[PDB]
Amino acid sequence: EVKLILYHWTHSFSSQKVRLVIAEKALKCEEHDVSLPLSEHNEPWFMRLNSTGEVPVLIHGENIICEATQIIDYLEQTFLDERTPRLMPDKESMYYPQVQHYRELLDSLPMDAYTHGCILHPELTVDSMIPAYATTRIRSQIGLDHDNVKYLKKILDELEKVLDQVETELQRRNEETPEEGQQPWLCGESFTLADVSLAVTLHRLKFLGFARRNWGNGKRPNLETYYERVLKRKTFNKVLGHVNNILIS
Amino acid sequence: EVKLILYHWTHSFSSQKVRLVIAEKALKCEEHDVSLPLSEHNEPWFMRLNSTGEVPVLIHGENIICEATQIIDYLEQTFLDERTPRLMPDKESMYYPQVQHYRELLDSLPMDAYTHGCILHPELTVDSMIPAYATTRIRSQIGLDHDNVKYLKKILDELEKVLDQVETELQRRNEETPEEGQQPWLCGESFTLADVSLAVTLHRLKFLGFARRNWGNGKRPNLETYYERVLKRKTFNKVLGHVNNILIS
Repeated sequence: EVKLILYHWTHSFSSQKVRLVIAEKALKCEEHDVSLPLSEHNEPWFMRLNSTGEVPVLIHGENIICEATQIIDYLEQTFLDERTPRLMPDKESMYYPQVQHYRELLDSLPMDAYTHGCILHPELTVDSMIPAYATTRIRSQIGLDHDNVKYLKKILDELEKVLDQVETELQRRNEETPEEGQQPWLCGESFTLADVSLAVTLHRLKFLGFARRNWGNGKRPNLETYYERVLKRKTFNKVLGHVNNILIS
Repeated sequence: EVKLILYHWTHSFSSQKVRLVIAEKALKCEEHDVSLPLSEHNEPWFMRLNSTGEVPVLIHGENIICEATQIIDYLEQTFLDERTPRLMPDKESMYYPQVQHYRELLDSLPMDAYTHGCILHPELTVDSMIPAYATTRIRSQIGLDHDNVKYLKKILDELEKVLDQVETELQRRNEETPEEGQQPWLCGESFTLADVSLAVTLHRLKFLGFARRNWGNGKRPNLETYYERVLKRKTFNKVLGHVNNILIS
């Protein structure tokens, strides 16, 4: 009876993780996309999301939670009905710290800096989905927050190190799993918060053109298979199916 | 036409400052007291507000702001119509840094620790408005977050140092102002955010019984006069008139 209310930007990275957790836990929520199709500067969503997509908020009766991570933790702590799926093993579980490891590993990536650099240095991307004139608009507003190419190759190399860990664990998952069985996700048989972080963060790289550089075409094949699997997951397609199409707003 | 929506706890200290700023700036807002009269443990509001009153949230079209200070700053930055009163002098004003000084000075006081200590050590209070059995309930839930008396006399002495600065500035204000004229507030003729912090924070001390110790009865007479003035201010009485009566909820 107590309502579950959420305010957010449909295309905000933070919002996407939260909205996917709600769908995974089969929770009834009253979502409110406060984002508008056209900005004051007459701009669409794919022209604005740098730091302008900031922090959502969740309202559950007497509780008010804001940031993405803090909202997800609240949902996991609160809705404990037997019918509600758990996205984290028990707190005292043998397998718990491994899940929280990959979760914090992915949640620490500077996604705003990756978005900041894509629009500013397209040459480092492949098949970017942002129009090229976005690089023309943001750079005309000029006359670590700056456009140091070395700084991007640095964190992009840092990203490859993180994905090397993921490819390894997925490889570990692949060998342990018999074929014709139920293929596991990142940490185990079940879909966890680490998977929520992975699905959403890999989908953002595909939007920014940082996908061909990191997986596919022979590189990190287990990561490619993982990403092609979440795309078909029904909870992921319903909540994030169109968040990369620049034709919907 | 764009609506102004707020979620909060009526008795939360943070919420009170925000709601007083809205009233001072004559802003039309859609306030939503999410606090309930009776807790899950069958408790009223005056039994719960330690850290359970946490952070409000403001929703203005595409913007989502959370903490109290950040909300107040947003309101000051946004609503600039000539008819909207300003609670801060211009950013490049000669008198600006003095206002921001007293504001940050008051906003840094550990109000949650003062509330925490009152219920835990009534002996250090005078005319506390919390029922005495609140000390009986919270201490029965046991079997810096702890109940070190020296730690409270420490920060209470720190509080007196802050109020000594306020009494001095109000004294300075008194001497400069001719009698029969318009009596000024803390920083000047106009009601500022520093006054919003002062009015709400002094009203909380009166609720916790830390008023007789700090002003009145001959002590800090300018502070006593200030507090008796805000009580009659129509914007203050409409928004905070009943927030100390334990009979309303």
